[PDB]
Amino acid sequence: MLDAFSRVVVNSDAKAAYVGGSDLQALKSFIADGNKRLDAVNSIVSNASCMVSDAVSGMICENPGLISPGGNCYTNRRMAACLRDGEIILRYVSYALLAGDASVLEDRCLNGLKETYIALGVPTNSSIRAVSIMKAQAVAFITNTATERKMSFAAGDCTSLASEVASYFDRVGAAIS
Amino acid sequence: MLDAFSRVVVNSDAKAAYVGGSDLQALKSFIADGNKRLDAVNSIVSNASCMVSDAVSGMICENPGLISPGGNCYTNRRMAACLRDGEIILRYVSYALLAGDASVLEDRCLNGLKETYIALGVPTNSSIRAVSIMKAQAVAFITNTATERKMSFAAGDCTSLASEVASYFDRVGAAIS
Amino acid sequence: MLDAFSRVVVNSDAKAAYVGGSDLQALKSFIADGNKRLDAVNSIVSNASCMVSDAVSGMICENPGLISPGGNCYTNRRMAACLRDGEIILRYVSYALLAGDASVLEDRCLNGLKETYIALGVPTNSSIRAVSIMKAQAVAFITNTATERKMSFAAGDCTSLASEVASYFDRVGAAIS
Amino acid sequence: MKSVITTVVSAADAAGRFPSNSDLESIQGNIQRSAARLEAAEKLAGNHEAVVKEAGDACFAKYAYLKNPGEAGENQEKINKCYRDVDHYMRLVNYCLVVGGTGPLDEWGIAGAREVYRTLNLPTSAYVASIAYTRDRLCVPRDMSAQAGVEFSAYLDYLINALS
Amino acid sequence: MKSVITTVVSAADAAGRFPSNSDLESIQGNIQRSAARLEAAEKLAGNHEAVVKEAGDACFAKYAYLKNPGEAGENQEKINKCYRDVDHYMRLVNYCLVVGGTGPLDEWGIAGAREVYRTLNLPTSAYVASIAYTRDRLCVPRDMSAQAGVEFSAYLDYLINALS
Amino acid sequence: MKSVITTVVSAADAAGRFPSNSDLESIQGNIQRSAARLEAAEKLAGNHEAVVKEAGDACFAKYAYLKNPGEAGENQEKINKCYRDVDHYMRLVNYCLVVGGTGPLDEWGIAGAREVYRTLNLPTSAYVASIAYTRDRLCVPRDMSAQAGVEFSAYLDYLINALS
Amino acid sequence: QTGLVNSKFSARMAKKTAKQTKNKVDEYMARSVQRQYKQAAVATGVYGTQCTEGTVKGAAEASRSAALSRQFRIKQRSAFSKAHDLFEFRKHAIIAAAGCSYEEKMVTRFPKLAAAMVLGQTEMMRTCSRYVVPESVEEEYMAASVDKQMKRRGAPGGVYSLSCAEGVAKGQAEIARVSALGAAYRAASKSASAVTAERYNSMAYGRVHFAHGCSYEEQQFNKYPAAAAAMRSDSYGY
Amino acid sequence: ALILAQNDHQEKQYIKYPKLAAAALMASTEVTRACQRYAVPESIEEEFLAASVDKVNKMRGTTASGVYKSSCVEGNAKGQAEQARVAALAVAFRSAQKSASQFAAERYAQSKYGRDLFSSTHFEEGYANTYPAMAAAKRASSYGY
Ligand SMILES: C=CC1=C(C)[C@@H](Cc2[nH]c(/C=C3N=C(/C=C4\NC(=O)[C@H](C)[C@H]4CC)C(C)=C\3CCC(=O)O)c(CCC(=O)O)c2C)NC1=O
Ligand SMILES: C=CC1=C(C)[C@@H](Cc2[nH]c(/C=C3N=C(/C=C4\NC(=O)[C@H](C)[C@H]4CC)C(C)=C\3CCC(=O)O)c(CCC(=O)O)c2C)NC1=O
Ligand SMILES: C=CC1=C(C)[C@@H](Cc2[nH]c(/C=C3N=C(/C=C4\NC(=O)[C@H](C)[C@H]4CC)C(C)=C\3CCC(=O)O)c(CCC(=O)O)c2C)NC1=O
Ligand SMILES: C=CC1=C(C)[C@@H](Cc2[nH]c(/C=C3N=C(/C=C4\NC(=O)[C@H](C)[C@H]4CC)C(C)=C\3CCC(=O)O)c(CCC(=O)O)c2C)NC1=O
Ligand SMILES: C=CC1=C(C)[C@@H](Cc2[nH]c(/C=C3N=C(/C=C4\NC(=O)[C@H](C)[C@H]4CC)C(C)=C\3CCC(=O)O)c(CCC(=O)O)c2C)NC1=O
Ligand SMILES: C=CC1=C(C)[C@@H](Cc2[nH]c(/C=C3N=C(/C=C4\NC(=O)[C@H](C)[C@H]4CC)C(C)=C\3CCC(=O)O)c(CCC(=O)O)c2C)NC1=O
Ligand SMILES: C=CC1=C(C)[C@@H](Cc2[nH]c(/C=C3N=C(/C=C4\NC(=O)[C@H](C)[C@H]4CC)C(C)=C\3CCC(=O)O)c(CCC(=O)O)c2C)NC1=O
Ligand SMILES: C=CC1=C(C)[C@@H](Cc2[nH]c(/C=C3N=C(/C=C4\NC(=O)[C@H](C)[C@H]4CC)C(C)=C\3CCC(=O)O)c(CCC(=O)O)c2C)NC1=O
Ligand SMILES: C=CC1=C(C)[C@@H](Cc2[nH]c(/C=C3N=C(/C=C4\NC(=O)[C@H](C)[C@H]4CC)C(C)=C\3CCC(=O)O)c(CCC(=O)O)c2C)NC1=O
Ligand SMILES: C=CC1=C(C)[C@@H](Cc2[nH]c(/C=C3N=C(/C=C4\NC(=O)[C@H](C)[C@H]4CC)C(C)=C\3CCC(=O)O)c(CCC(=O)O)c2C)NC1=O
Ligand SMILES: C=CC1=C(C)[C@@H](Cc2[nH]c(/C=C3N=C(/C=C4\NC(=O)[C@H](C)[C@H]4CC)C(C)=C\3CCC(=O)O)c(CCC(=O)O)c2C)NC1=O
Ligand SMILES: C=CC1=C(C)[C@@H](Cc2[nH]c(/C=C3N=C(/C=C4\NC(=O)[C@H](C)[C@H]4CC)C(C)=C\3CCC(=O)O)c(CCC(=O)O)c2C)NC1=O
Ligand SMILES: C=CC1=C(C)[C@@H](Cc2[nH]c(/C=C3N=C(/C=C4\NC(=O)[C@H](C)[C@H]4CC)C(C)=C\3CCC(=O)O)c(CCC(=O)O)c2C)NC1=O
Ligand SMILES: CCC1=C(C)[C@@H](CC2=N/C(=C\c3[nH]c(C[C@@H]4NC(=O)C(C)=C4CC)c(C)c3CCC(=O)O)C(CCC(=O)O)=C2C)NC1=O
Repeated sequence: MLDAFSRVVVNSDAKAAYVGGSDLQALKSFIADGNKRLDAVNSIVSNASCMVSDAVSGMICENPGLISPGGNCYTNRRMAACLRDGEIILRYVSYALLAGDASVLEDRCLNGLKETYIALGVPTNSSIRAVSIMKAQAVAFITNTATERKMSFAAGDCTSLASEVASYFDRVGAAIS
Repeated sequence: MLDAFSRVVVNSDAKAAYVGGSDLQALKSFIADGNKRLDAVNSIVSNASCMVSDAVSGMICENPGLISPGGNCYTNRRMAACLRDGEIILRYVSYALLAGDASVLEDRCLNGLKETYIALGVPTNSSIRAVSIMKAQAVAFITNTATERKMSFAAGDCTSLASEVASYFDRVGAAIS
Repeated sequence: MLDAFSRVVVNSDAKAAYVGGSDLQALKSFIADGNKRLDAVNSIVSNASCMVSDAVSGMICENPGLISPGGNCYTNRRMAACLRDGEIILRYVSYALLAGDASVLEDRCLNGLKETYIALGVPTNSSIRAVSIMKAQAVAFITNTATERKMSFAAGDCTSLASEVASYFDRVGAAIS
Repeated sequence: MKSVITTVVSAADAAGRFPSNSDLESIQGNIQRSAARLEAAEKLAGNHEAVVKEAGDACFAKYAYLKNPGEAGENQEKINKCYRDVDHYMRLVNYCLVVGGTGPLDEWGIAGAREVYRTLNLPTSAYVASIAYTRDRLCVPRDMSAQAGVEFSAYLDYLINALS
Repeated sequence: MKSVITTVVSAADAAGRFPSNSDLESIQGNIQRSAARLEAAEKLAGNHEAVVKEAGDACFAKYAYLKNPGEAGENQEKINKCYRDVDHYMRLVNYCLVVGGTGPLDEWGIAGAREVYRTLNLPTSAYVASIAYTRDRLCVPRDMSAQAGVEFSAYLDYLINALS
Repeated sequence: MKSVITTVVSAADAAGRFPSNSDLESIQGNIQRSAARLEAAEKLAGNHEAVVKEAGDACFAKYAYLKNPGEAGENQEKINKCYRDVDHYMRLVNYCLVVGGTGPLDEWGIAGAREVYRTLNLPTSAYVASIAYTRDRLCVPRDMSAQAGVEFSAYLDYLINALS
Repeated sequence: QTGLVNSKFSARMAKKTAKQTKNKVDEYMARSVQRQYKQAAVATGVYGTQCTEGTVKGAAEASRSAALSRQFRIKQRSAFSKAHDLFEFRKHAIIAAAGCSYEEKMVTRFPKLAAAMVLGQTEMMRTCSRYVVPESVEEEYMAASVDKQMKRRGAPGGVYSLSCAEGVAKGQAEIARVSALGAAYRAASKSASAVTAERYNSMAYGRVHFAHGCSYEEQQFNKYPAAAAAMRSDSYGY
Repeated sequence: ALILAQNDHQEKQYIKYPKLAAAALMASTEVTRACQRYAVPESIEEEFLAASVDKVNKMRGTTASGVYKSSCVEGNAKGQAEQARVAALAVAFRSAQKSASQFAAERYAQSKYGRDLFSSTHFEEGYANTYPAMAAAKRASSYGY
């Protein structure tokens, strides 16, 4: 895997370049908000065990076809496996948000995740929503705008990091499709 | 795995034949001229460890795109693997010349090798040149026409062994193309 | 394994007590001496591959009995095996100075090693003479008293960290005696 | 590609764990110590073309035997490929200033180096002579800071120690 | 200690077999081919002090940089330790021509040799140029017989090809 | 033919003496500095077409007036005689690096050249500008060795001095 | 009609192709040999001791989904690492099925047959680290030295691989704690004939898969075959 | 028609009667299934090689400006464009229901259709021999589509 620092390396390696002064202004502005990025994902992991149970129970109340007899969440195994890979894609989006790049996403979680969901007959349009319900929960916790939890945090702008995790969840939503 | 004496044992098994005197004439011509074959295998493997640096660096200086940044022989990890498979092939063509038939070649090395080199992103035409230089030195070492290395052999005509290993090297160049 | 910051928990739990200011007398001074520790750990890893060869060659000019035929360092198999273990024992004491505690030595390196070497034929006289050279070489780099290479530092004292790494090295000497 | 991030999210993935306050403490260490090594980054990135020239001839000043026929610098075309190899090692050490770890050394320069330099008869002692000429000529408050010099010399010896 | 007689029993022990007629045909190679390799082995041992002294200075005549201070051959006891190392390898070619295989070469002088010559800063080019001077200074009827000079050379450059 | 051997016995004959113990030391200097002047000579032999192609048009890029009617290179036979006369000079530079002294230059190339080139209106400053072009074309680790460039750029500015 | 690139809606080429028919042979060939290999486990009617999934009531189904998650991490391997797992398992199956040209030609076609033979032949003869316990602290430290060396493939550059990970969910590693010590005590409570079969299997196993003529490597294996059964292949990070 | 005509009489029939030759080429790609409407590609890149030559076939479905021609239309009444869409998908599922003999026949004959009608060079002969679905999608340019 890579990070947000070493993404600038491989974009400068292919043109045989040293990282010059104009390309260092992005990384110095990256580490200027480095306190905010650690403050961001500390809100997410602290509410992570309730966020998945917020998510996958919100899809049963949105669509009752999963708890049909013979459905994909009919079995206590198959519900628990729907809990199990609901928090892994939460675990990897928190890895990518701290790393500042999706370089952990498409190679430790998203390789072959689509066609393993194809081979079981997993309803993908529900899992489009099951990713996106955690996108609605992630933008609230990173802005402290969640309507049942106001956390102790320093004031200031955080909206670009809100779009950064919003640009990570549709990456999971694209490769599932 | 099969060899030259074991090449007509399976054609005799397909037609239920005992191995008779009309068929055994090629094998007594093999085993009488097999002392030249012993004299030609050690002509290669005594000089084999510089022959791959004679070839892979010959491939670089003809096609310099491999050591370009991003290229397939750019990093030190990749150039270690290219000098590895330069002598992996030279290990197996010395096997098949010694066994008198190429039955060791296209089942342990060349089998599955084309789609392996496709999926790794290896430029296939440069690996044609990497084994062509090893073809051009194999008939140069066998006929003692190697212009910076002459090893003493018992004199006589030896172009049949040169044409046998040149008929094995283009089996490498056609199975991976 | 443990370290300096979990050395306090394994004694306080036996009386089941919180760690207060009476227990903070050593660890509040640990982070004041933290940068000096990182400046010390960086100097041992700096000349570390030359540190191994400065240790095994000084053992040979002290005692030429191992280069004797049948002596335990006769072959390249046997010489490189303590060129291997010249940088095993040096690696864990670089772990030990970084951890602030030698708790990593006796549970994965030192246990059973004392009775190991008598069954392999590794002699007990030179193994003490292998480690004792690296004690005097270690304190040349903590206090920067190495007489043929100087490293850049901020000025100050290091008599605590000098005697602390030699207090780690004799645990190896108290093991294999 | 080791760095501060990619080892602690790797221990978090090998356990299957989450990023907790053991893990976020390390990236705070890559805020204070990162400002020192980025101060050495653009100093080398703008002045790489002169430091490879001073490291280039000092490879062959200490070793005059490479210009003999049969050895590595036998003509003035293979000498030109030697100067690129110092220039690549000056570029990979620039990348390890940026990522924080020795990743672009270990992935891109170290792994397989102790095979092909033996295979192409490239003497490794000439490589450690050319790197060490750069290392001892940091007059430390002129090239960079006092903190950047003890960080940039802390990657050059990793080129010395992995090649020896 | 790999020889012809050892590789045909380790295969049969791996397959759980008694020695069949294929293995008995392989020991015939230790009958008629064993005449020439037994000739050059004691003939090397009968001339062994002359091959080490007269090739040992031919290595240093090629590499005249080795008598500089800071190198390997700066003083007398390291040049005298150099003469022991050439006498180590020509004892092994004398060893390997007796047993018929590449046995004493690989178990004693090759395995681990790529790590010790790196860590002690010993140039591996001087090891192979010293032994290749003995190979090209082989007259075919005068040093040994005709076919022993094949087996002297083909066992020699196996020791070249391991360090190069 | 002034060399090291053909001066120490042209002084041993001028006093009617034997080969002295002085003169057996002067041939011990021929053993030491040979390997920098032979390796500078063998580099010139496999590169001669390239180095006299570049030296010759350094005269004509500088001096465009030579194609005027009545000047030195006014037709193609005279251009061919210009590139011949710089092919001869660096052949003698190759000869002086084998003999080891300045013998083949000043008795085949320099003696007479003040009197030949004045009578035929061949300018000395165009002969100098071709030879002084390739004196600073020499790159010290790239082309040859460090001390091999000293021997090769000793006979070059010998010829620049003796012509000017 | 026109392809899926331009001006179309639904997915197509719903057909058993040449590769998925190759893959469906490949899984059935891989499922056949472990069926023959677990036949050697339950050789009589009663089961062997060495295939208990767990002992805790929740440890049975948690041992399944953890090992099933390992099979997806085979599929998640990068294209260099997938091709690395081809040719060493091609090489080590010629070592496994030793002299049979029919058995070695069948493993040079099918690829998950090579992934299935080299596990089960090490578990027919029980030459893995889960089955052998060293008797002495000489041999305990000897097997801990080689097991520490094989874990370096998991972390090549200080970053652990995907194959090194025991758990993927919360609380999965502590279930993997209690299985291996349960596998350790089941390796310790074996019969009088079981532990002396493994001592002569493993030094016969290390002498063919890893030694290749070296007298030093076999002399360590014939003293300590617990290091020999800790010698696994280069494919796995553990 | 002049390059798939067997004898001299049949090439004389295709010259004089232009409606015969246009139905000869259509009936030649039914007796083998070398049309696009029966070709199913094996690999995903074999589908992408088919769509690379399929975009050039739609480029002659317009005029030189870029106005959509009357040749490539896919509906006439209201809802016929959906009626053409609901029907051609049932054709392509019936393309998947061939036998293994019928797949192996059309694999070796789509290359024969491609390498004898649309290749004067070597590289198109290599593309026809390797991806037979790419050779199946080269239409004749008498059709608009
Ligand atoms: C029919 C069933 C049903 C549900 C279960 C919820 C599920 C749900 N929650 C949110 C939206 C959210 N969901 C959570 C999650 C949680 N809130 C907390 O305080 C805990 C940490 C955690 C529950 C344990 C959060 C924090 C938000 C953002 C708004 C907020 O709560 O402040 C959204 C998107 C925004 C919206 O449309 O409302 C949805 C669909 N909604 C439903 O219609
Ligand atoms: C037993 C059979 C057998 C072989 C035939 C070889 C060939 C081979 N090479 C590679 C792997 C490789 N092989 C090459 C080689 C080359 N690329 C080029 O551009 C050159 C033409 C050529 C060198 C001459 C490179 C560069 C890699 C590494 C690719 C990478 O790391 O991205 C791999 C994948 C496993 C690995 O990572 O090494 C294999 C199987 N190795 C074997 O085990
Ligand atoms: C552009 C870069 C470039 C190179 C680096 C060389 C490399 C090189 N040499 C040969 C050609 C050869 N290469 C060798 C190999 C060797 N020769 C020896 O004396 C050793 C024994 C061994 C190296 C250890 C041999 C034996 C020949 C045949 C001619 C001969 O040397 O007698 C060939 C193939 C035919 C040819 O192109 O000449 C190449 C590419 N040539 C190049 O064009
Ligand atoms: C253990 C290793 C081993 C070997 C290397 C060979 C060694 C070998 N080669 C030949 C013998 C020979 N070798 C050659 C070969 C050649 N002549 C040429 O001009 C070409 C350069 C080259 C062919 C490529 C010829 C022509 C003979 C003589 C014919 C013969 O004896 O078969 C002979 C018989 C004559 C003699 O005693 O010297 C032997 C023993 N045999 C072995 O057992
Ligand atoms: C990432 C790697 C890493 C390091 C290498 C260190 C680098 C380092 N060393 C010191 C700083 C220091 N280091 C030493 C230690 C010594 N001085 C000597 O002359 C002795 C040779 C040696 C004694 C053992 C001392 C005495 C100071 C200054 C006092 C202090 O800051 O504690 C400081 C603080 C002062 C400054 O900001 O410059 C730092 C950041 N820290 C890191 O994070
Ligand atoms: C996991 C922890 C770990 C270590 C602490 C080191 C140390 C170590 N070295 C050896 C093994 C060995 N160690 C030595 C070393 C020496 N012999 C001497 O006389 C000197 C004291 C010294 C070199 C100067 C030798 C020579 C062998 C091989 C023994 C033999 O060949 O018989 C062994 C036994 C296992 C093996 O054979 O590899 C261990 C544990 N290596 C490790 O893997
Ligand atoms: C017969 C063989 C023989 C040796 C090899 C040396 C080995 C050696 N070195 C030191 C002592 C030392 N050894 C080193 C090591 C080194 N110095 C460097 O700068 C490098 C990093 C590294 C060599 C690669 C250092 C740094 C010291 C401390 C003194 C100093 O050199 O500043 C000591 C302790 C002093 C003593 O007790 O006598 C010994 C035995 N001495 C010997 O008698
Ligand atoms: C990005 C990572 C990267 C590296 C670490 C280097 C490593 C490297 N060096 C060389 C290749 C070489 N390297 C040298 C280098 C030297 N010879 C000397 O006189 C000195 C010892 C030294 C320079 C100071 C020479 C002479 C060659 C040419 C060898 C040949 O032509 O076969 C090659 C083979 C292909 C090539 O010519 O580039 C590679 C991979 N190159 C890379 O792309
Ligand atoms: C990019 C980072 C960077 C460095 C690591 C240094 C290193 C360095 N210094 C010089 C160039 C120089 N370097 C020095 C410095 C010294 N000479 C000595 O004798 C003292 C030991 C030491 C004092 C600190 C001097 C005096 C010069 C002028 C020319 C020379 O003497 O080399 C050059 C050649 C190009 C130039 O002139 O800048 C380089 C690369 N300078 C840099 O710009
Ligand atoms: C079993 C077989 C066997 C060998 C192959 C050698 C290998 C070897 N050489 C050295 C050690 C040495 N070996 C050499 C020899 C040389 N250095 C050079 O640069 C030249 C290439 C060469 C002389 C021609 C020198 C000079 C040393 C001293 C360096 C040191 O001790 O660190 C050592 C360390 C102990 C010692 O001093 O002997 C060993 C094991 N010794 C053996 O027992
Ligand atoms: C106490 C038990 C014990 C063993 C039996 C060995 C077994 C062994 N060998 C290797 C590793 C190796 N083993 C060899 C084998 C050999 N090298 C040679 O000089 C000979 C030709 C041949 C031995 C006869 C080689 C060439 C490697 C390096 C390949 C690699 O692992 O990268 C490794 C991987 C890590 C390591 O190097 O230690 C292990 C565990 N080591 C042990 O600790
Ligand atoms: C058992 C194996 C064996 C050998 C490898 C050689 C080994 C050998 N021969 C000579 C010595 C010699 N070797 C030769 C022979 C030749 N010189 C040449 O340049 C020609 C290539 C060749 C003629 C065919 C001669 C004429 C001498 C004596 C003069 C000299 O010192 O070279 C020397 C130098 C020491 C000495 O003078 O004795 C050595 C080591 N002799 C052996 O007994
Ligand atoms: C012949 C009959 C046969 C069997 C009874 C099973 C053996 C088997 N393996 C595993 C389970 C496993 N088995 C392995 C296999 C190995 N570990 C390694 O390091 C080696 C490469 C390899 C042989 C020792 C691994 C990696 C796991 C998952 C981890 C674990 O054991 O928990 C389990 C689940 C319970 C457990 O964890 O032990 C069982 C029953 N396979 C068979 O083929
Ligand atoms: C006796 C059988 C057995 C075990 C071992 C452990 C397995 C185990 N590994 C852990 C945690 C863990 N797991 C791994 C992976 C794995 N471990 C390594 O030491 C290396 C080198 C690995 C890759 C092969 C690593 C690297 C860590 C350390 C990560 C960390 O806690 O920071 C944890 C703690 C998880 C947590 O903190 O919640 C456990 C319980 N349990 C068992 O039942």
